Amino acid sequence: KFRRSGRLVDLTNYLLTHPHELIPLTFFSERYESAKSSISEDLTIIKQTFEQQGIGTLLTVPGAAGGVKYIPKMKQAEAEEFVQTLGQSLANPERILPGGYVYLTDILGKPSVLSKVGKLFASVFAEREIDVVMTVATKGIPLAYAAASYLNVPVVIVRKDEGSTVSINYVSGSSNRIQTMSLAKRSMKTGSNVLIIDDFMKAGGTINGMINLLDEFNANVAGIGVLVEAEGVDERLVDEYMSLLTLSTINMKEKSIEIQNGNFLRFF
Amino acid sequence: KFRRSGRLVDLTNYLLTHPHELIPLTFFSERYESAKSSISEDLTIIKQTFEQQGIGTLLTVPGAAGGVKYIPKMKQAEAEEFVQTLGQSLANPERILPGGYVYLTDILGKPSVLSKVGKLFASVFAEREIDVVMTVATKGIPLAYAAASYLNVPVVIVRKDSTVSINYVSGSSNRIQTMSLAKRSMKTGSNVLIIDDFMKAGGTINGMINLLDEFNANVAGIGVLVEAEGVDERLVDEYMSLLTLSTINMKEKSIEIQNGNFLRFFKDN
Ligand SMILES: O=P(O)(O)OC[C@H]1C[C@H](OP(=O)(O)OP(=O)(O)O)[C@@H](O)[C@H]1O
Ligand SMILES: O=P(O)(O)OC[C@H]1C[C@H](OP(=O)(O)OP(=O)(O)O)[C@@H](O)[C@H]1O
Repeated sequence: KFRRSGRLVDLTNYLLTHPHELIPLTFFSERYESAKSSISEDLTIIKQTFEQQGIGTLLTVPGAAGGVKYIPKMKQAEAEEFVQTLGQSLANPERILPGGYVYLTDILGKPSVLSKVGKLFASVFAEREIDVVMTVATKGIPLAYAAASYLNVPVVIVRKDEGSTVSINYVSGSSNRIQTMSLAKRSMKTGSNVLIIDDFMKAGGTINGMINLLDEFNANVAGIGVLVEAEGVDERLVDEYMSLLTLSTINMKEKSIEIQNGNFLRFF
Repeated sequence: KFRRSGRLVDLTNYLLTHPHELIPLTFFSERYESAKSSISEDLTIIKQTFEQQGIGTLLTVPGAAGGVKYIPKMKQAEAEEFVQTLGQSLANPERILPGGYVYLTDILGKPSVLSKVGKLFASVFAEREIDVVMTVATKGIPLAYAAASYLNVPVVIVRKDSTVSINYVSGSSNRIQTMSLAKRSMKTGSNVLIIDDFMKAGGTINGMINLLDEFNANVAGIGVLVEAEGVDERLVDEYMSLLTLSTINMKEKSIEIQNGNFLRFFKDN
């Protein structure tokens, strides 16, 4: 039958494991063998706690098609504190790599770090219509998956090497050599709304390549998120995008590195 | 502060997002401004609900400096059901391609699937000592992360391109490849859960195991989503598989999928 206590625990779990899914009140009412109106009072308690604790919000549709949807959201204050902490650990001279690159590998491997970044991306882009999260192998993948797990959409990975395939030449900052990115035609429907995620935007050719690839699929750019941007990305290369951090100054020989907030506050 | 109701909700959230961490009772007492004995009653309700709903195990560690640890677990019944359903999705004729053969890419990218497989892997290897999850680029990276997030460990991604390199041969290829890992990317002595999406002939996983030897690392376990039939002498190291793939077109427009060996990992010797 479920006591009120067990009901709150189970509902909390159920909502948290089914983010961005509209769940009919009748599903819970049958699950708990309780009246829908009692479920709604339970949802009011979870909503309040979710909001007070910075977990997210519950959106409800009343009436005959009645249902509830859990939206992961991050409060501005948590976002700023988290990005600040991340930037401070990035501001380490030992992470400087040749070519104005920054060592992110340890950071991109940690579960706690990834889930906060994923959540921040899902929070900012929560209201966009997004069908799919896309990135290019290899380093962006963890970020793209983390974001996708909160938005509850597929992650699509563009390859650097099946079935029929769409291909796009592009240049990345790591070599003036022309590279090719490709995605199988079945990997994505025409007209998909696509969130592009990546770890580091240096000169913007990679994200621009992904934008050109979507153009071939007749898919739409719903949004763009990167963990770190270098200063001075050509605006023609990349449209609107959100960055968490800015690599504002780097110098291998001086072994000097400076990092600032990205533009993420514009999105709050 | 918190009414008790909000406390049950927040606590549930906190445990779920902090799997495989010992959380001292004092942490919760201070967080909710409530007595430890009141928190213990809440945790008893969560523990009982977590078990009945197949969410996992809430472990109590007794003592003045004790607390609780939430362990994600999946019941055998759900694992069996999940693997059957997944196997049936895999058998869809529309996944047959000329050449390579079976399109698995959407499955490897779907969060509902990834969350389930990750939890299954985490539940089976829950009691092993695991410092890190390891995989090779590219398609199975999300899977590695899903498993790692329930186990609460970092993921290390081996690259196909000081750095440690070893040669090996791939089942979906006909040439010697190289896999590599920076020494600064993984600690020596680590206990390692290797995760792989599709094991053909076993060269990749054996490459990984060889790599681990250069770091004096231990193979704590191996999980693969799908294995091809015909691992004769297989590979030196036991692994768990969910599904087995064979005859990729007989009669016409058909694919043969069977359950893997995962059930061995749910029973006692
Ligand atoms: O000048 P740009 O086009 O901005 O190039 C920046 C690179 C860096 C990043 O590394 P990954 O490709 O994620 O990782 P790896 O190259 O190691 O696979 C990739 O996504 C490109 O965006
Ligand atoms: O077991 P083997 O005999 O080595 O052959 C199977 C290979 C193929 C597969 O490559 P992926 O990394 O999944 O392919 P991609 O790089 O396209 O993701 C990987 O899982 C290896 O197990």
